[PDB]
Amino acid sequence: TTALVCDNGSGLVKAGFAGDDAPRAVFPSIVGRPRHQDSYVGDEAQSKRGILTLKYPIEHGIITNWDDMEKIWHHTFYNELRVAPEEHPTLLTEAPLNPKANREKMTQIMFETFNVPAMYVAIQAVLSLYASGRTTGIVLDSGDGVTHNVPIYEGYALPHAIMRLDLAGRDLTDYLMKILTERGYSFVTTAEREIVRDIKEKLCYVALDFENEMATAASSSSLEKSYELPDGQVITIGNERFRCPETLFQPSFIGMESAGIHETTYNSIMKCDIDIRKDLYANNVMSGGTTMYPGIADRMQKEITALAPSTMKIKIIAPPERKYSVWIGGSILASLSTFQQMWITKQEYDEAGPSIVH
Ligand SMILES: CCN(C=O)/C=C/[C@@H](C)[C@@H](OC)[C@@H](C)[C@@H](CC[C@H](C)[C@H](C[C@H](OC(=O)CCCN)C(C)C)OC)OC(=O)[C@H]1CCCO1
Ligand SMILES: Nc1ncnc2c1ncn2[C@@H]1O[C@H](COP(=O)(O)OP(=O)(O)OP(=O)(O)O)[C@@H](O)[C@H]1O
Ligand SMILES: C/C1=C/C(=O)O[C@@H]2C[C@@H](CC[C@H](C)/C=C\CC1)O[C@@](O)([C@@H]1CSC(=O)N1)C2
Ligand SMILES: [Ca+2]
Repeated sequence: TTALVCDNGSGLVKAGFAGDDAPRAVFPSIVGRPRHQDSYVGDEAQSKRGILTLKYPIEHGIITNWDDMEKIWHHTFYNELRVAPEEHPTLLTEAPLNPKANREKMTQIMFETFNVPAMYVAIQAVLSLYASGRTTGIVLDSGDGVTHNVPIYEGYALPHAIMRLDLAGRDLTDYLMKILTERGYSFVTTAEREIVRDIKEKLCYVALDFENEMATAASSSSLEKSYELPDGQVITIGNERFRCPETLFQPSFIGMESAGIHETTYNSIMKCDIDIRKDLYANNVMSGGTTMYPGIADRMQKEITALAPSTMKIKIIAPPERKYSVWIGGSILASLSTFQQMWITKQEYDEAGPSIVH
């Protein structure tokens, strides 16, 4: 009777059991194959990253390689959670604006390949909102491969008001790699990309005011931090710390014509019924690894406040567990009494087929 919750991200799989407070398994969403003259999945491929070429079956939150996605799900059930999938209801997650045909293929594979007894697919951002104890709010979900603004009213996303930025954590890593390369370091390989990811996570932050932070870094060493590389060389960064994530608010830093995440948040709220905007402004929930930066919630507060009506009460909620918010929300929902009627059963699939999932 124990359901499974699998939150499949562009970069990381978060998997576990409904009712747990954290995912049992968190591993890279990769399939690795030998570079030269048979497959490795997840942590397997990370170990052998040196000798493998890596594929990510999910791009910008959307499954694009179904052969390798099947390998991921098989690995999730059999090697990480160590379950027989035919014995467990399985809650899967999907990105906002996931194409309807993709949801159908997810459904077909769960029932026909893994013979699950029941399953469901929920939108990631909605689950994050639930995990914060809300059914109304606007979620900023930013992961490794995509960022979305998702306004939600009384339990349900408002699809017409969703906004999408094809920029998230991996882009920020790649930008810092570029900055550090121009300063004379060599960050090229897959393992080297991972070093820069770690630098980013450990030392980058979002400035409250970019211009004043730049002025400070130009006139003082007070913002410098150092990082010891694996070969023992020490790197010092100052304004690189906040120029990297500034890209979220200024996508032009990496050549992108898109609006920044503050403008997409505002534009999302402005797409919603005027009568519910007060509730959205007061319930901005941040979700995903790329919202983890120190300063990001305060900066969002400042930027939304500048855009919004004078008298508007604005609140940014940044849960400490938000690297895993989506998963936690799925764990709560899949263990909820009210949800047990909502599972798609094998018996319903066999009669209606994949279309059943809408
Ligand atoms: C998923 C498909 N969907 C859209 O895509 C819509 C699915 C509808 C059919 C409902 O699914 C039955 C949704 C809307 C569910 C979500 C409820 C979430 C999980 C959470 C439940 C509380 O848990 C916390 O608050 C955790 C706090 C952690 N600190 C309860 C346990 C105390 O409430 C936010 O709503 C409800 O059941 C009622 C109940 C209270 C308001 O609505
Ligand atoms: N403390 C941190 N500061 C900044 N970034 C972080 C931190 N921790 C994790 N990240 C970043 O978050 C990303 C992974 O987050 P998450 O698991 O939410 O994404 P995902 O679900 O795999 O991707 P997506 O939601 O885009 O499909 C990575 O880019 C990682 O570098
Ligand atoms: C620790 C960890 C973080 C992460 O988010 O990992 C995911 C998954 C990973 C896959 C290859 C990597 C070598 C394997 C495991 C790292 C998993 O790619 C990422 O690191 C990529 C590359 S750099 C970056 O910022 N995103 C993100
Ligand atoms: Ca995600």
